[PDB]
Amino acid sequence: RRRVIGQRKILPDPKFGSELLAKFVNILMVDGKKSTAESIVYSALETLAQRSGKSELEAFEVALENVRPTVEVKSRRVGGSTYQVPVEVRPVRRNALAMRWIVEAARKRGDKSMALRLANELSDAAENKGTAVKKREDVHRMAEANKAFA
Amino acid sequence: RKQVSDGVAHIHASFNNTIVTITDRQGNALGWATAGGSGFRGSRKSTPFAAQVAAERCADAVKEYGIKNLEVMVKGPGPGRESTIRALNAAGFRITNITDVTPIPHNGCRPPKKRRV
Amino acid sequence: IKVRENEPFDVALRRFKRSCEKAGVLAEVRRREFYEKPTTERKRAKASAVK
Amino acid sequence: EIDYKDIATLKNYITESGKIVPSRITGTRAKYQRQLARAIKRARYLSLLPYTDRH
RNA sequence: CGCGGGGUGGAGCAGCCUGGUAGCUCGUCGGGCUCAUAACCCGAAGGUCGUCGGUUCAAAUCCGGCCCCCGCAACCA
RNA sequence: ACUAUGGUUUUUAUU
RNA sequence: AGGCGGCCCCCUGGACGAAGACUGACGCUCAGGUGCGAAAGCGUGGGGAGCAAACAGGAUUAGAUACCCUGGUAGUCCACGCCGUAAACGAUGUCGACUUGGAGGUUGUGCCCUUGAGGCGUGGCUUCCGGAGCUAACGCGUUAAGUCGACCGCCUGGGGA
Repeated sequence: RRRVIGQRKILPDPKFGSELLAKFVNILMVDGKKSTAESIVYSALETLAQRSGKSELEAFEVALENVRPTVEVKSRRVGGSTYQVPVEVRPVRRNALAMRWIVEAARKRGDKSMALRLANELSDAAENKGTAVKKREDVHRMAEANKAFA
Repeated sequence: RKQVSDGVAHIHASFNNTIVTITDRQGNALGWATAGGSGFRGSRKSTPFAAQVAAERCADAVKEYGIKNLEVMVKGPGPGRESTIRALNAAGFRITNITDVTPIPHNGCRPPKKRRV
Repeated sequence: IKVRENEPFDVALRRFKRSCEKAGVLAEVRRREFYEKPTTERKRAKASAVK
Repeated sequence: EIDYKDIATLKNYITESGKIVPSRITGTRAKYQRQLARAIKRARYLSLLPYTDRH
């Protein structure tokens, strides 16, 4: 209804130097075990450099650019509303969704060794085949085949 | 086929549809489209976008005939009568003149609104 | 033709609140009107927006 | 009593779209408005004024 | 006793005055999406080009056999 | 106005 | 009354006005009797574009002999005849004298040789509110459902009809 709660933010952590590295105590953190996620922060990115070593200025230049959100879909009910309404996402989502919105196999058959897992997800977001492709690339055709209203 | 690069566009607009035909000024047809045949039914063909897809679909019938600079002949009361032209300009075409050529019947047949209740 | 003024617009006009896209419409009948509510505009006619 | 063979003043009571200026914007009462309308229909048959704005 | 159009995933049909793209699409099977079924929208499964030859690495696109279909007692002496 | 549609429930203490 | 709107012409009713003139109470009321019809129906002869009772086909749904939707005859108009019935409704039978006010339109007639989409006195047409009165309540309110008079055609709780 009338809720207008202040927006959450995170500060860059001086041990890792950036805001993009400051969220790996939450992204792939479980059961409230926050220091158990701290155990593998930034050393997972050195393990990513074991699979493609190109330094920190290129560490996320496709591993986020290939997978970031661009559109928000679903309908809006205004009479005969059997269509979808596409809108372009705001810059506050530029680093979001792509490391949270799919667990379809990770909670079903696991997702390989945990200390190697972020080095696998940052490599799989740069390999872009099989898993997590349909949920991303379906809105690159839906927004061209169902766009006659807004 | 060789490019002919001249023609006249015949546009008709109703309360729920928008129709486009391209002719040479001899009176001879070279392409057609409608906001319905653009792949829309119900009131989806009434949209300002279905009137754009009709313009780009009639332009797909003359793309090898090379027509891009033309004059328009307009019929009917439908609001798509301008929504198809403001979009045709954004599709890369040049418009020289627009003439409203809608007829005015001296009654004859009763107006199809009926009701009579 | 349209507005007879400079530039090709010709743009949409709204003359009423809570009437268009959302929360409408015709909050001025049964019986309402009202003669004083739009001040001097109601001293010229009762029809202006569609006639 | 209002002529249809002259149009030099009759032209004031119609738009560039051929519509007749409404009775409460002419403010001339019915005897004038009804005879002005008869003069417009006759001046149109006499080719002095056009009908509608369509080609 | 003899002829030429057709034969192309289960059906229908283009492909063919360039010799290779396997296609249009109906059905079948499964998901988005509306009040809901279908339309819509995103997709999946399955081809001995009738069947063998000529010329060939190569023939749906040209031909020749063999077979089946075709308005029809193919002639039955 | 802002999707075109969806039928039945025994008479009954009886306030 | 029903009803009346392309435009022009032949024949012409109804309404209303000013001044001068006339008849001689001839004035009001009204089943049958005499005329008048919207629409469809109907005899005879035409016509067919549009639309559509009838008739189908496709869909909708649990069903759909209906709604929706694509078609479609008669009917529409016209000439001569028949059919008197309608929310023919501002549901208030017809005629008549009279009672506060505030306002919106239509149209004669004399005058000024006229700030005008003019104006005033007087005649006719046509309307809105509302005072007093009237009503079970809506509502009627000078074109009253008031004050009631002079008459006429109807009425008598519902099932049946």
